[PDB]
Amino acid sequence: RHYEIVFLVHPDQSEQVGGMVERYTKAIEEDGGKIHRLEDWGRRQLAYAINNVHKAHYVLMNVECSAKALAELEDNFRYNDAVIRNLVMRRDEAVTEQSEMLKAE
Amino acid sequence: KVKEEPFDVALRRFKRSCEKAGVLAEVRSREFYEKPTAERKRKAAAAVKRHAKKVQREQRRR
Amino acid sequence: IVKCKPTSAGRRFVVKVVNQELHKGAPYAPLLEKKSKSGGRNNNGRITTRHIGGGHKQHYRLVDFRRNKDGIPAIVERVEYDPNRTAHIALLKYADGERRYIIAPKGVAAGDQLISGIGAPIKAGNSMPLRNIPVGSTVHGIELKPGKGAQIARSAGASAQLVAREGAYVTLRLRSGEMRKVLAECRATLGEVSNSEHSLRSLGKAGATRWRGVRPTVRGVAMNPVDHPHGGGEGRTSAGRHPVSPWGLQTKGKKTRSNKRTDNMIVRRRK
Amino acid sequence: KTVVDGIAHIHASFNNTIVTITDRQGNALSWATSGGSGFRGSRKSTPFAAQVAAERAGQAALEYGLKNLDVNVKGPGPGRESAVRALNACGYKIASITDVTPIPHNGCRPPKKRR
Amino acid sequence: FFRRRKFCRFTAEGVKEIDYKDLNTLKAYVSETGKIVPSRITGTKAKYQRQLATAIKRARYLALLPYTDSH
Amino acid sequence: LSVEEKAQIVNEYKQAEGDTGSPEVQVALLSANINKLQDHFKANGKDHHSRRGLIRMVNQRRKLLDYLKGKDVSRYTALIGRLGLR
RNA sequence: CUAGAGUACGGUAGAGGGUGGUGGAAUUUCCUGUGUAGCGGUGAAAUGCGUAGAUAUAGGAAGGAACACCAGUGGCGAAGGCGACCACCUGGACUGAUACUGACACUGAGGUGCGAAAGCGUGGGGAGCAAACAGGAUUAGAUACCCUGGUAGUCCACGCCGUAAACGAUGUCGACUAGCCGUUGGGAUCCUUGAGAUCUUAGUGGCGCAGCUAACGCGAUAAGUCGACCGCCUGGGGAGU
Ligand SMILES: [Mg+2]
Ligand SMILES: [Mg+2]
Ligand SMILES: [Mg+2]
Ligand SMILES: [Mg+2]
Ligand SMILES: [Mg+2]
Ligand SMILES: [Mg+2]
Ligand SMILES: [Mg+2]
Ligand SMILES: [Mg+2]
Repeated sequence: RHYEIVFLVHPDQSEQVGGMVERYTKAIEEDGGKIHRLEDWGRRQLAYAINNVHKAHYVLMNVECSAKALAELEDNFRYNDAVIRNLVMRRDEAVTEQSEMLKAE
Repeated sequence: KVKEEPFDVALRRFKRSCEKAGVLAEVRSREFYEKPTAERKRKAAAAVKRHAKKVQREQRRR
Repeated sequence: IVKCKPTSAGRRFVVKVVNQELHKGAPYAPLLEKKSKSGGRNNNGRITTRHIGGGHKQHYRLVDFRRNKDGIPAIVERVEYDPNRTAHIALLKYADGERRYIIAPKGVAAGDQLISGIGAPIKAGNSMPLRNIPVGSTVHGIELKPGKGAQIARSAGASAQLVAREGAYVTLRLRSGEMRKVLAECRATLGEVSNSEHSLRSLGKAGATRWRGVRPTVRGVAMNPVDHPHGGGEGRTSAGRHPVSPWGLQTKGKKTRSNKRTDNMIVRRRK
Repeated sequence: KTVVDGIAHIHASFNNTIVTITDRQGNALSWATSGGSGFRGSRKSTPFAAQVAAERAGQAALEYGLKNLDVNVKGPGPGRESAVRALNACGYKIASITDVTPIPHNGCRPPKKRR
Repeated sequence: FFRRRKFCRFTAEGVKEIDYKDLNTLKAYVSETGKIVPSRITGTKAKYQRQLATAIKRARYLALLPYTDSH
Repeated sequence: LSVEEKAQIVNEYKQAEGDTGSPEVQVALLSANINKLQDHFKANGKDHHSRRGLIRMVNQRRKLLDYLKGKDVSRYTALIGRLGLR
């Protein structure tokens, strides 16, 4: 419970991420997990090359879902070429919105 | 990494920057594999020398 | 896997591979047909492949290798023993009848999978084209031509790894260690072949090989010069000639590949 | 053939110094080593040999121009900085000096210790 | 007293649960090459040094900070 | 063991007290944890460091059962037959 | 009866374990482009690798293990031991208030487990390192120290092995005995800005009085003062044979 999944997609696929966010969150809602934030940090340059690219599109997301949606998202990112990196996390607390993008601009 | 403005100033800034960043003593510590016993020897000896210095300086601070 | 007590001289080193997941007899009769035992003899009657003879009566299983049925989910009924293979076979049941035998993956005990196209890319046993799978996956039963059927990695415990994809070919590393390019539209099955414990086995006695169908093999040094190139001599001769096949082919370390048609499809030789 | 704004690579071991002049594509143009200057011994490891090799490499590089250089120093041995002072003496504008060094985070274990 | 004020730092404010997102704060504790600075230079408490190292490593995995000047 | 699972055992084997001190509660909690941990070590066979904790709980349970036998036999039997031990 | 011991409730810190996935520096192998005479190595040399285009340099592919900096007399674990990040289960220790069990405790001959490293059995894996082994040099001689190669092994799954300077050369548990200076993490009082101050626990370090010691030297983490239990020693070789 109370995950903070962060994943970044290919720069060429940044246009399609709007539908992908809903495509992933619909399964979480079907499982029964509410989503507390959905932030798109935008296009930024990487600190190093990941499969010979330098841009990406970070997508921040925090979820409170059972073990089934966790496994669903653990498998969906693996079998995708758009998603190049991911990091599932765990926090024993709630979620507040608008963390740092206001300061990052 | 050092950019450029006389050349001697750049040379000295490169030499000092490399020493401050490291990557010159570490290379010298990559030419022979010290066993973890020898590595714990460094940790014991440096700790003894650093803790002893903190007490020896107090004698000067009397 | 079990071990036999030395009750008799023949049981001292018998290592059996027992399983309780196999069904107790009664195979699906419609998918069985008779097979005669060749004995290593072609239509001329001459022995071509020697060291074959005897054995036990067996029925050939119509094992499905194409998996042409796409989209229809399938449910496993049971896993059965296949006399003419080292791996186990699983009996399927699609949404409307049409029971089939396939090479059982490591998935067992009434699993459900859909041999289809781009559907269900996760579970092992799913057959799909080689183009739409992630690199680095382990596959088995790889066909070399479209519609021919699975050819490579069908024995027990065998598999192959995906390593690259470019153009119409998808390179993969075989279990032998030989890199090979295969066409992208060729189907393959995710996972590993079931009976990985086959390598841990000891037949135990001389008679254990005779009901496998293999006839005893006789060395060349125990023959006369007329029979074998190694020939006879006085005492236990040291095989004074170089090691050689009965028909005069070098045995210890001589290449014998002369295809010269499919060499372009091989990236790296096994070494 | 004319190329400008090359990259100078310096590989300085404990027994030799190798100087190579390249471009942004990393294509070799002129290379010189301390052993080729004719030292072959304890004199080979001195930083003066790195200066002789560096200035010899800086003479064949003028065949293609290269009025601007980028220096990449590499290795712990002597002549790490002495070779750099032998570059601009030949009349090259050195834009930047960069430390490139293989530093394993854990890496393979190195050889055994001498006795 | 530059090392002394840095323990405050993290300790004076209610920022105990730091995050791997605040690059503006993380960059102050990373040297020019990219390696993370020690604790005796910044003077931060050992608890917050360990908490800050994990955040630096997470930001490194997310390619938000570099490892070395090589790339 | 979850908080609610502890609370359910406490409410079940409460000795008309409203408190969690008695051996009937302690042995019950230890037995519930021991039964739960059985499936963990069938998956993780080499987890020897966590194996040490289970033996500590088993020894504490056997000590508490001996103490309970040292005071009353009816209470000892009513717990052994109810938890399925010995 | 609650002072020992244990249970219930919050909250911390952790390279504490096991099952999977994913990272980037570096080494080696292979392919390709540029380029040309050495490279490598040593007290100094040689063996070796080189115009069959090496070393160096740039682009790409595969694979194995270790996890810079953080990093500390730092932390956890009964010990051995444990350093990349993430998910999964999972043990114990720590600090606070309240409620309860009401001696339920300590030790422990036999026995039952956990065992660094090496080693062995079956199956995989093969980057580096390196027993054995080959060559070169030094050497009266050199099986060695030095250099170039290099197999088992070092890695993974299951099983066996019971040994180490397995060290704090100090068995476990409980209580009293001047102080000073650090540090790990947890709470209290405190003017309130603190780079804050004092006390108190659970660890981890440096000095030090009384006491002990043959002396070195321990000295609230005693080798001081006392209690419970266990193990062990009786001159050196012979012989842990
Ligand atoms: Mg029939
Ligand atoms: Mg034969
Ligand atoms: Mg034979
Ligand atoms: Mg004969
Ligand atoms: Mg005869
Ligand atoms: Mg003949
Ligand atoms: Mg002993
Ligand atoms: Mg001893």
